[PDB]
Amino acid sequence: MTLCLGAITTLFTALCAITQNDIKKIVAFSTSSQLGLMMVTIGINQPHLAFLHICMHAFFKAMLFMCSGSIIHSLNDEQDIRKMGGLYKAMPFTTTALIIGSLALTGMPYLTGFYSKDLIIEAVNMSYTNAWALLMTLIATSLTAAYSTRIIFFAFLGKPRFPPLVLINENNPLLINSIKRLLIGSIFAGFIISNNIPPMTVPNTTMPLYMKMTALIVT
Amino acid sequence: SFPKYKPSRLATLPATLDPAEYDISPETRKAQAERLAIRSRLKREYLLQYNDPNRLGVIEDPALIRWTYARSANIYPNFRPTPKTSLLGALFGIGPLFFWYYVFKTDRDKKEKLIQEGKLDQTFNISY
Amino acid sequence: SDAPPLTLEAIKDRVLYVLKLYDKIDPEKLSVNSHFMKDLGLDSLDQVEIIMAMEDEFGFEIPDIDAEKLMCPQEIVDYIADKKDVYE
Amino acid sequence: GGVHIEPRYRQFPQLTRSQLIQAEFFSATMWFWILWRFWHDSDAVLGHFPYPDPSQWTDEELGILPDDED
Amino acid sequence: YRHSIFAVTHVLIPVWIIHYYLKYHVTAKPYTVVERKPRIFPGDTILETGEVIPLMKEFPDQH
Amino acid sequence: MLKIIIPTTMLLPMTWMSKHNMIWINATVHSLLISLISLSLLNQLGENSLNFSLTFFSDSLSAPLLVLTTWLLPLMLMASQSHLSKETTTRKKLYITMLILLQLFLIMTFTATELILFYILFEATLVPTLIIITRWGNQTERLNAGLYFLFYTLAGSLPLLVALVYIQNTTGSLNFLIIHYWSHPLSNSWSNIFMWLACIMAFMVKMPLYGLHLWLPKAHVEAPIAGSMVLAAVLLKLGGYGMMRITTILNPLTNYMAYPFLMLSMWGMIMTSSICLRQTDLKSLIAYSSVSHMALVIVAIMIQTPWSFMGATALMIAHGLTSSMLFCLANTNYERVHSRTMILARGLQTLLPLMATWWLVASLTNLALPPSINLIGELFIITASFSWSNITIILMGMNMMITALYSLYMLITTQRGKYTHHINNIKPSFTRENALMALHILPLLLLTLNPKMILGPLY
Amino acid sequence: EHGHSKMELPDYKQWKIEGTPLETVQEKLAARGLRDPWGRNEAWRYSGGFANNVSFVGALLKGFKWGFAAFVVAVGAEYYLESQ
Amino acid sequence: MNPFASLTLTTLTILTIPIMMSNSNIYKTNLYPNYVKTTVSYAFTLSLVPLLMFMHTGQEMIISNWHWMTLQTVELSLSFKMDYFSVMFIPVALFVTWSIMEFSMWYMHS
Amino acid sequence: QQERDPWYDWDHPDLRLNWGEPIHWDLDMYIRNRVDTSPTPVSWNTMCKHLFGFVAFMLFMFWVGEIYPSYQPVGPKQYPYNDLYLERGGDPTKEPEPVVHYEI
Amino acid sequence: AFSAPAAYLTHQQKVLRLYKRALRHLESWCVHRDKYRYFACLMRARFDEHKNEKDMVKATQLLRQAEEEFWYGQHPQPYIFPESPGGTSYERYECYKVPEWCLDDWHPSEKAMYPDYFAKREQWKRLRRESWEREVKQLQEETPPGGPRTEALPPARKEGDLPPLWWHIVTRPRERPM
Amino acid sequence: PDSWDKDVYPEPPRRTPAPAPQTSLPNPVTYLTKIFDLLVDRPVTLAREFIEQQHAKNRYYYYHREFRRVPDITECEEKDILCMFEAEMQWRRDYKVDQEIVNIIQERLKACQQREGESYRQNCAKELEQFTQVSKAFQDRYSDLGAHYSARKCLAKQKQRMLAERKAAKEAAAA
Amino acid sequence: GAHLARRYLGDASKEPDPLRMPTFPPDYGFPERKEREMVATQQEMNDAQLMLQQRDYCAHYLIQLLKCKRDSFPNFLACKHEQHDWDYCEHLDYVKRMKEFERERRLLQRKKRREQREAEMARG
Ligand SMILES: CCCCCCCC/C=C\CCCCCCCC(=O)O[C@H](COC(=O)CCCCCCC/C=C/CCCCCCCC)COP(=O)(O)OCCN
Ligand SMILES: CCCCCCCCCCCC(=O)SCCNC(=O)CCNC(=O)[C@H](O)C(C)(C)COP(=O)(O)O
Repeated sequence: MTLCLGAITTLFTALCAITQNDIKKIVAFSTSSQLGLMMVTIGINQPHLAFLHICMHAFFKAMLFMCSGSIIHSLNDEQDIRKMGGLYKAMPFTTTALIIGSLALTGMPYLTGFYSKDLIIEAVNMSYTNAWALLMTLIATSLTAAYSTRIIFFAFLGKPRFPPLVLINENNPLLINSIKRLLIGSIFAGFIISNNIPPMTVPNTTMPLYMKMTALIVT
Repeated sequence: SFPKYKPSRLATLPATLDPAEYDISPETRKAQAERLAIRSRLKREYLLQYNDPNRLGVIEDPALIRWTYARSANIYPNFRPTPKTSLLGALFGIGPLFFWYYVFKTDRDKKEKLIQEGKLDQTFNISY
Repeated sequence: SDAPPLTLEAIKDRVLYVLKLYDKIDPEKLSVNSHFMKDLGLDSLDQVEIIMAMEDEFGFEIPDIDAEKLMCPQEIVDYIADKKDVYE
Repeated sequence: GGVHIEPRYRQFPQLTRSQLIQAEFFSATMWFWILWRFWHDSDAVLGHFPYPDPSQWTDEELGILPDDED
Repeated sequence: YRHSIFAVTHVLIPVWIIHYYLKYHVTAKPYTVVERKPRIFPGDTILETGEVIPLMKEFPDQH
Repeated sequence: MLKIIIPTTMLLPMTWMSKHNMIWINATVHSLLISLISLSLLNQLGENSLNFSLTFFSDSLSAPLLVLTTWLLPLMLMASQSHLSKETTTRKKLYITMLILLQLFLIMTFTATELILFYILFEATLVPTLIIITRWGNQTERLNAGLYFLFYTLAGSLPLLVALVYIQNTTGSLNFLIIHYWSHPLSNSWSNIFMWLACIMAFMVKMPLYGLHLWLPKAHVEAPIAGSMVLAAVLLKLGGYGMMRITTILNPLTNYMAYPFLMLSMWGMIMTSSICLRQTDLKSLIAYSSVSHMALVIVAIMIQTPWSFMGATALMIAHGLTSSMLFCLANTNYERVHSRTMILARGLQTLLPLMATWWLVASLTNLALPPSINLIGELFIITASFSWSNITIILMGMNMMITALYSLYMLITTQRGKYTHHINNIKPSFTRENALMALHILPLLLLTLNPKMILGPLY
Repeated sequence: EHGHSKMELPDYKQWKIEGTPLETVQEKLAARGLRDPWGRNEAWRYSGGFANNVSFVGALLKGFKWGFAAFVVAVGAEYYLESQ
Repeated sequence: MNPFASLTLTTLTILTIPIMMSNSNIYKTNLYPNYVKTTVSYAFTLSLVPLLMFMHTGQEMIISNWHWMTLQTVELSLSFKMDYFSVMFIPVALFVTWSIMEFSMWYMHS
Repeated sequence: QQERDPWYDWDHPDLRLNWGEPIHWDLDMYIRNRVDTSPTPVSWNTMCKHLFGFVAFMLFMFWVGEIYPSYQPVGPKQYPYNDLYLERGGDPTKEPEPVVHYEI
Repeated sequence: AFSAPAAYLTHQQKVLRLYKRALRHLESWCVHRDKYRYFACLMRARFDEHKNEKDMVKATQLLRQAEEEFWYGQHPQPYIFPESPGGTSYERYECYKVPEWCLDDWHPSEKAMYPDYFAKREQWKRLRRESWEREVKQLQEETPPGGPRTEALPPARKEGDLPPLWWHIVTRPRERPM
Repeated sequence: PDSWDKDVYPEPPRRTPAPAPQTSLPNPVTYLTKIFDLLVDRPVTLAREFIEQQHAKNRYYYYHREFRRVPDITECEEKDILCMFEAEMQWRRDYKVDQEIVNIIQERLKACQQREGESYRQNCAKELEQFTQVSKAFQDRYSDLGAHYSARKCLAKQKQRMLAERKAAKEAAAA
Repeated sequence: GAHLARRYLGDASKEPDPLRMPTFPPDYGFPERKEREMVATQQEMNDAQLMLQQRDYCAHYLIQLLKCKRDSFPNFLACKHEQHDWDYCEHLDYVKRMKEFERERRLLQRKKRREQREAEMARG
């Protein structure tokens, strides 16, 4: 029951996130899908892996919400991504923090999200479980990559779409320091924590080569 | 042509899709005019009572008094025992009680039968 | 927030700036008091487009009942100032 | 606690050199970390122990007789 | 200076109170603070007894 | 026990011989002193009881109720001080006399070694309450309300008297100690069934049981604030105390005679809760919440298990304090607005922030937020009911959810949103009202530290 | 301490439709006998620092050059130290 | 003795001092957000020690310090579990909270 | 009450009511904090059909996946001491049927 | 909001409202500015083709099929300005709005601060007290028998007069009081 | 600590490993614990010694109350109220002591589970069996009596249990 | 997977059920049947208190790795040799499981072929 509930939650919430226009709503649906993945991990009898994913998600999702809040405040309390255009150069620190957080969220290798999400996918691929739940989890991973792409493309890449009076500003030490601490965390904490904790479950040493790369392929 | 919108109780019809507003007759215009007239008279009365520097209290609303009185104290004098009221009262006030009685009586009979037969395994069940 | 306290001069400057970018209007002809239908020879749909452009410029929207009776730049500026509580 | 930056009205906002340098430094740090980890730990992505082919195993080690003994 | 006073009144005093309460009142009763038994690996030695755990069976090591 | 009874009686000549402008001060000070004296009753034993004399005894079921009764009087005086300002001195003294008389009867009733003395005092409490409701009530419905509050009660309790005297003709005694030590099983007979009904329904009607609860919204809405407080806090608990006392002689009939009432409660706690969702009066909403809570207490008493009794005692105390606080907050709004309608005065948190804090704390307590004693009682009753039958949880769970809803509904309609524009006579809250709220709420949070004092004799 | 520095608006003649996709919109409209009356109002969105874009792949590789150089230097140092 | 329990309880206890001072004068000044942020950072740095001690050895404790009540054969006491999950999630939550509070000093300035 | 005009100058802007106008019998049911009847872009019946179809399809597919699971081409995991008899429950005074693991 | 509503909307007003709504939802669909300009010119061309129609019946038959088409393709999540009745900050600052009469209940120690402000307040109070008595008679004489047909108020016509019912429009709290 | 009996609350010998450092890097845990000792444990020890000497300057005693045994409910006449009162009080005291015995065994079980850690299912087996025996005895004695329990009801329950056992034994022997 | 496709789209009886595997005696293939070996004893495995699911045939390498991680604490990447040994032993365990699966599949194949040949001979 836990596995099925988690799978349907992650698929449904990623599907909802795939087409939202409020930035906060997109990040909230991403949070819900990650929670569904955590419940899927619990269902396949891997509690320590779920706790590790909790720890990594904390870092990178909190940084993502801080970057969204920075954009919202700088654009005069505007939250719709239809009305934010070219911010890649207009505010570069939020851009780089958001890119790094999106890469960690999508399980880019050797980042904080790698050490949890990659192991989750490998564990669900090699267990006596539902086929439907496995397929839903894979589609959810693809949709995670897809909605991260949506956020970046509609918030940073195009031409500006905000009102003419430009009040863009990042130069506040409080914002920069608060974001950069969790940036360093979302780069290194996965490696540090994974190397520091004792082993709590049997590893998946030998897997088919196509099955080892499935998370990267779907992403 | 485009697929039609079907209104429901919890999703009503848009005002812009009402055929009634496209059938305009002088009587409809006069009705709208007198509706606005009574609305404006009420608004003028309220705004006269509202901007008064001398007033230092609550502006009593007869509409609110009528609403509360009709909801609370006007029910019984207008109640009439009919087949509909009798049947609905009997159902909504008796059915749940007997349904729940059957449920709990059956469950406790099964539990007591199991206890008497000795096959319940009440180990560690100290606090009751 | 960190939003500058906009003044009536700024509102008038921005309104005239938006109106001068409307190529249907000759920048020489129009003034603050220039009426839209008579002095400038504009249509009603042109007026609603002007109101939408003002809404986009200032980041807030004007209700249709109030918008439909804004016929001069001066009263547009006055409406914005009254809405934003800008005395000066 | 920041510095004074004025609005621009339809022009690109004023940028501080410090924020540009910090952002570029952190991006370069991320990419260097990824490349370093891939150089030193390449098996965390590609695996270390090869997957055997079951059909390639001979019938001797699988306890298979030539279809007549039992 | 403010950081010194903050570290004194907000960390040192509470840690003093809690350590006193734990060391002299909480532990006066049995089973109030129960500790997970430390792990013993082959080859280790105990401070209390001094005995040495014998090593393992010499597994045949290769690769 | 006379160390509490005699000062309560001396409150009367103290009141009548007081100066015209010093009655409230004297009454409040000496009521608080009497409450401080009454606090000493809380020292109880795990053995039988505190048998002071042949007439009066005290237990750990009686002690919290006595302390609550003594504590309520100063609060009732503080809340009554306001609306009786333009009254003559004699009528103010008469009002205070009615309150003192009610307290004296209540104190004696809770000790009451004998059952017919308990009946006499448990009925004597009816006259001061009736005079309070029908003399100092504001609306014209008070008279009708009083009639209901009277006749319902008597209709339930005239048979009980008969049962009681009949019991003394067969047992030979109505002393509770002898009644407990010489108890015998009740055989399953029609006469025994009707004796059970006569013994039970008198306390059933005062809880109130669902279906017999029609007097309560009338009496609580139409009464003055002190009357509402004493009705919601203490007078409802007389039925629970009496049921706890008298169920010792009704076994094993209670094993199956309890089925009609348990259902009436378990389903009823739903209905009344749902009623609170659509209510345009604040007092009516608080009254229906009281009905729901006492329905859960009824289920606890009928289940007849140790956890049930502990939870029931805790819930009686918690509900008394919470309902008194909520009635006081509603009255503070009413004395400003004069309407008693929830939808009319809105957005009051902006205008009165500290009173909004009091409203939030009261709503949280009524919602049964842990570790408040409200949740302790509710959780003990829920666990006992789950042991009784694993299906009850469904109904119980539903009630919990619904409770939260209407509680926060009351908090959001009155305190949040935009203020009503035309109401401009909302003065800042007086020190008297804030002190009343604080003295209501602080004992609850202090009692959460020592719950064993309100968990009954079965702790 | 707030932003009171009397910011001045640029000159409205600065904004021209030329060199922007609004020009292509105008050609496609004139192919049907239509014209854009508000075209110059949005030209500022393609004129200044907003005139140049970055691809998604380029956005993801924001600092790959410096990072790769540092990685090469560090791995060379590791090779020159381990081989000792 | 065994600094594990003292340090773990010290984090949780010093997280509550600003709530006690919310009725003091600092709550009426503009230094309160900085006060809370500094308290949270100090608590995080303090909690970083039991994590190190668990990482080195694997220290795990149960602290039942205050006995609330006893319903016959059931004893309810104030008990804290300081296992791997607790001592790993406390530093992460405190770190993220410190960052969020420093961000909020800027976001909620008006 | 949600579908009343939000741009009118009501006497009670939060409740969207005018002083003196008749009040609907069920005003507290429609107060913008509760059930609203605003028209939707998609019809109610279509919405119900689509949502119920999605939920039923998901439930059926989960049941199918339960019938037809997914696994790997491996045998059961082997544990040395009689499938860890003593460390899983125990009962050291019954001498169970010992189990032996086949080395291949 | 400020303007008094009329008894009905004419055909011209309904057409204009449809045009504005369709333009807004088209802008929501076409995110990029140049694409929006292209399709907005297309929409305007489609809109003014029937500008010169003379009969009422077929003009009313249009703007009906038009509204049906709008409802079918209405972008179920349109863009909303943050302060609009559906925006993310619609009533954000209404909890900071306090009436002016609350200042009448301040303690004298609180009114000791800000003496100039409260002196100006007393001047405003006196002005309101006189102008109200003038305004009542003005509105009594001006209004038609049987009450007011529409909820529009007249201006002041004399030298020292103030517009009737002005106190609660002039003394609004603010848009962002804190 | 002498404050409690070691036989009532048993504990294992608590063997602990000895530090065997395999690298030359200094671990921060030892430095942090030495700093904790110097900055926390010494002032706390000094304060405790001061308070303890202050207590030693004024020493007094309290005693555990002893209760005589009285005849139980099985030897009371039908209506003899005084003997019933004494027996009821004695039965209530016995019930409280039995509750506390069950509490002690529960504490033993709980402490052991935490101490054992991973091998609690095998290691804590002795503790589990004791709890089962005590729970069975307590449940037989005091279950289903109700809120209005008394010595007479417990006696009646025991009488009916003995009757059932006697009937079963007779039917088994005569089988 | 291909085995899922073979079992669920082809013949179920042709391939083993993982729940009831193995269905054939260990001595059916060859009578040698060498026994597996355990290096870690019961008591030291209990003292290290690894996990119930970690107390498998590779537990000596896990004990060595835990001794490593405890001894060289600050250097959290000191001995990667022991991690490699534990991973290699677990790899060998998994390949043994795969071999068991394949043996059962081939034994089922030959049993079904025997049944078919016997049926054909009886038909003739
Ligand atoms: C809020 C409204 C509630 C009103 C009260 C409802 C409860 C009514 C209780 C029954 C009334 C009778 C009281 C009897 C007092 C107890 C005495 C007793 O039980 O002794 C019985 C006597 O029992 C009776 O006589 C009972 C006769 C009942 C007559 C009165 C009927 C009143 C209505 C009864 C039905 C309604 C009860 C439930 C009410 C439901 C809600 C309104 C034995 O008498 P003996 O002859 O000495 O012994 C027999 C061996 N030789
Ligand atoms: C994406 C959503 C889909 C959108 C679909 C919408 C479909 C719209 C197409 C419908 C075509 C029509 O207009 S339907 C045609 C309606 N009938 C008429 O237009 C006849 C007279 N027109 C007027 O009077 C007007 O107001 C006018 C003169 C234009 C203004 O006047 P001014 O300015 O001087 O005031």
